[PDB]
Amino acid sequence: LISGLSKIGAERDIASRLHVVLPGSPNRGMFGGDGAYGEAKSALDALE
Amino acid sequence: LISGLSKIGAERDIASRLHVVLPGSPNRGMFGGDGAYGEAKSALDALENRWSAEKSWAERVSLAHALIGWTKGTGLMGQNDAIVSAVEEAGVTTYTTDEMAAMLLDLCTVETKVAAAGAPVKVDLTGGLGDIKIDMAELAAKARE
Amino acid sequence: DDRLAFYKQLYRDHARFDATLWVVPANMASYSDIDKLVEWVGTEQTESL
Amino acid sequence: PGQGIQHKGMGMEVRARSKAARKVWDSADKFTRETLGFSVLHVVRDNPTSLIASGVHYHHPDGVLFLTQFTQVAMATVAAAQVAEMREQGAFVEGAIACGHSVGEYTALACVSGVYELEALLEVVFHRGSKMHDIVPRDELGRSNYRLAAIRPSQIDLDDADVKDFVAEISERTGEFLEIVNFNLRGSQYAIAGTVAGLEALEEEIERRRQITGGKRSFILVPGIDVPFHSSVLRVGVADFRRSLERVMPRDKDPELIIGRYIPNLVPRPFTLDRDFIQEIRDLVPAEPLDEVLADYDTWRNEKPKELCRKVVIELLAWQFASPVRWIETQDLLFIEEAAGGLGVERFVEIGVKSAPTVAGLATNTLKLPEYSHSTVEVLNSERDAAVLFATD
Repeated sequence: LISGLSKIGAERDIASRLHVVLPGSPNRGMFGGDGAYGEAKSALDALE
Repeated sequence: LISGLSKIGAERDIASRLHVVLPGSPNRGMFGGDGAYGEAKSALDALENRWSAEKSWAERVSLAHALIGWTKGTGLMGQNDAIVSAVEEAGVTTYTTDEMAAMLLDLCTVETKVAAAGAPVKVDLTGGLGDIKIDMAELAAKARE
Repeated sequence: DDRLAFYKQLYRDHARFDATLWVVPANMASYSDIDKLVEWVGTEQTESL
Repeated sequence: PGQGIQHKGMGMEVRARSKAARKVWDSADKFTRETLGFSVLHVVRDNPTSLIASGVHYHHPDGVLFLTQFTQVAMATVAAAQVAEMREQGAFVEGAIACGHSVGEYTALACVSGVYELEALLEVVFHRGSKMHDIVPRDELGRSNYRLAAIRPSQIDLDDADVKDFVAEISERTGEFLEIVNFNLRGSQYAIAGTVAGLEALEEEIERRRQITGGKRSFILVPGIDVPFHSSVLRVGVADFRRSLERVMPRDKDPELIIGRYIPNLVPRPFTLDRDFIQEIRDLVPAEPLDEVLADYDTWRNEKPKELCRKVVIELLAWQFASPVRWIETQDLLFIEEAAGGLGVERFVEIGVKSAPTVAGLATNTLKLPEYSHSTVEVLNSERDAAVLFATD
């Protein structure tokens, strides 16, 4: 999705920066009870 | 694969702990030039959490985490071989396959086996490539180039 | 057989007493292989004639 | 019943239906999984080949369920679960007299008198299995110089005294070892262990004595038993097992449920705590805790009786390892007690599912030969006769 809007921006040639707010899960590793949020969103640091 | 051998162990009822050495990549985030190893193996810390979460996995499987440092093979690294000496000039250690193999067996010793039974063991087998100030944007690319 | 001959060379060198080696075709990309392999690894140790 | 008739998936149908059976199995299966790292359920459900346990490695080419460390555990749990269901339906009578053959005796006490926990029962029984494997000398191939053999004194004119005689003679003559191990049926079943040559020489004798034998009649050799146990050779390893019992069998237990109801093996006559009974034990089995109690019976103060029964019970179970199991006398004793207490209708029920036909068939043939008196008797089996047990029909 990020790549897709990157193509459009590059093809139609805009220097405008699309600001993507990455819905990170709060404070990974200090909660064991969420079961979903905590683990999945820690790779957003790898995405950065 | 871990789940599979966990079933066999549970079905055929063994309390024996299978020691799985997790081939972690050395020191994620301080290298930009690997392109593969560094990013993929950082979720092994999250995998250690799955074992620390799931309760009944303890008796079947123990997680031994090993970070495999710079290790020189001929085929893939045939470009990287020449600058092995260059990287080693930073006061850091690159390993032969026999050296790293020896490091992996030492985790398989009785002393470190029992340590894994009590709690997950994360081992840094890296030669100090972690505190490395060497810029990968140059000394890696140029090496490859 | 070029891969098969290598493990035979590797075994006949580094093998000690009590040592038994097992070589198999395997694909870690296949879930079927994983299930079938460990189903082979975990069953009996028996040979019926 | 004892070991050897155990089958794969025995009493597993009951586990799927009865709630009492599940509690017996699961409490037992959980303990075994946590402590010893294995499940009896799996072993019974599907028969494996090799198994590695905590400190031990068991391998069999056929099945582990037929290995004694397991088999005894399986048999004990199967029966204990079946009785619990019978107790839930209330079919268990308040005055029932109970007994067991070898390993079955531990289950007997477990079911009727509740002398140990479900996990406690499978401890003793498992260890008793592991104890039976290391007792006797072996070869490189695991060979034995000894074996066991099943005698039928019938088909010819021969008596129990005639069998005992002939065995005692060839025992002294050859200088080899020949022992009557089991007295099972009056004129029908007898078991004999000792030197293989002694077993062969004894086989040879009856073939000569019986005029009609062309086929080596009346003698069946036992496959799989390499130990001359229940003979004079086994008395060494009792003290360690005698302590093991006292650990798993505490002092808070029901005296009455055992007394008069329970018939030991080493002691063919019904359990009762008396100066007479304790002496009979000592005579058959000389022992330190017993000989003192006999010396001073003036300990009469009321704190003693339960404490006395608790040690006497353990003494019988610990030395059951050594002394021959008397099934003949066990059966005949029941007749003796009834006849003196009245002969009216009796029902004989065997439990443990598929093990039930055996000692019933042992009783059936026994009900025939000495018991010809024309009595109304009912032989019932948990496996076969279940419709009659629960009375549903």
